[PDB]
Parts: sequence; structure tokens; C-alpha cells
Amino acid sequence: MNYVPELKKYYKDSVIKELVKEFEYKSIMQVPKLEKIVISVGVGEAVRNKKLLDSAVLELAQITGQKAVKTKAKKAIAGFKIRQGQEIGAKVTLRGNAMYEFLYKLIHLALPRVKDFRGINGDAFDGNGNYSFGITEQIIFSEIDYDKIERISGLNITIVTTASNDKESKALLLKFGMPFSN
RNA sequence: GGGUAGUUUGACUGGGGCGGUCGCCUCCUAAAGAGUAACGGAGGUGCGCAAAGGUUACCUUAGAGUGGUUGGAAAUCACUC
Repeated sequence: MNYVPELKKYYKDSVIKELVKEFEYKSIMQVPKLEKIVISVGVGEAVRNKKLLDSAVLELAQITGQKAVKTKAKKAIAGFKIRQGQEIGAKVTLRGNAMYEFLYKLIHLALPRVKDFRGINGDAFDGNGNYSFGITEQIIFSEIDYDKIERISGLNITIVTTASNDKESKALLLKFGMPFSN
């Protein structure tokens, strides 16, 4: 059995058809879809505290399911007293089935558990179908336990879509039921 | 141990002294092969690396704009040029 995420089932069985009708696309897979979700977290203070970076990496692992990579400093800078090549950030890429499952978990479970959650700004679009927005308290995810955290942390989420514009991606996200603050 | 004796105590230098310089490497002067002077104009150097060497395989920056927890002009992430 090719086990399939419920999001993938929902997409393939409805969303393709509604978007074809709604945007008069000539051929079927002119329809937008999702290629990757990038979860990033920038801990510049890790240059003092290694525990911060280790905790962030581990908490990302529990949140998603796959291990993270610690990015390095592209350029040595003094304003943040950064030496080139130091460990500064940590990111995870989600694709395919894991991507769909994580987005389902997020939209239905973790966005609800945010303090004063009143939707998400439906305008954080880079003009090319890529939607990036932040979450300040990772504790919204029930996966991580409260006691073991060493410092409350946030993280940025970027959703990359095959769409050529923002309208297409916003329509796809709305069909997915993404709680945009509107 | 200058009581006594034998000697040394550089050169370049718009006179000599004083100052500065003395080997090697890069550019200009150098007039489109090479070479070419001045106390002409700007710099470096008396090392470093057990990989920062050898080879195989795979990747591509910086900048500007744009969307983003602290994050600000600028950190990390994504896209366009």
C-alpha cells in the first residue's frame, strides 16, 4: 500500500478540479501545487550559547520528524560580531508526503494553539507565490514538552508553490483552509 | 691592561655632512615584441598550510529588490532581476 496523506487525497480529488474551473486553465497540471516547505530559525546568539543552537535543532527535530541542518555565516560582520563560517541558523526542508502531513498538522492543530491567534496576514506574499510568515512561540506545537525548553523561541515558515503569482497561491491556500486573517 | 703597538671605521648622494637607501616580488613611468634610468610615483616581503597538498565526484557566489520571531540599513530562510 502506498499510504497517502489525507491532504494529498483532498488535493488530488477536489482542489485540482475547483482550481481548473476557477482559473479556466487549459491543461490539468497547469494547476498549482506545493514543492517545498522551509522551516528556518536564526539564532545569532548561538555564537555565545551553544545550548541555544542545540536546543533549537532538537526542537525542530521533534516538531517535524526529520533532522535539521545548521547553516553558517555567509559573511563575517561586526555589528552582530559575526565571524564567517560560524553556526548561526538552523533549517529543515519538507517535501512530498512529509510536507503534506506537516502542513496538515500545522493548519489544524498548531495555529489553533497560538496566543491571540486571529488568523495570518493574507499579504505576506513575495509576489511569486511563496508565502513566508512567522511563529513566535514553538510551544504551540503539542509535540514538544514544556519542561525541557531552555528558552522560548520562534521560527519562520516559507511555503513554495508552483504558482506564477500571489492570486493562485492564495486561492490554493484558501481551498486548503489556511486561516488567513481576513 | 690606550701604559704601549699594529690597524679598521662602506658606498650611493644634483659638493660633502645630516637624513634616507642597499636583497627579492607586483604595477606605473616604459613611447602597443623583449629590454630601458632618476634620492620618479604606489605597495609587499625574510612566511603560512599534515591540508590551505594529491585525486575522484558533486555544487556556485556578491549586490539590488521582495516576503519574514526578536531582526534594526545589514545575520539566517525563500523568490525575481
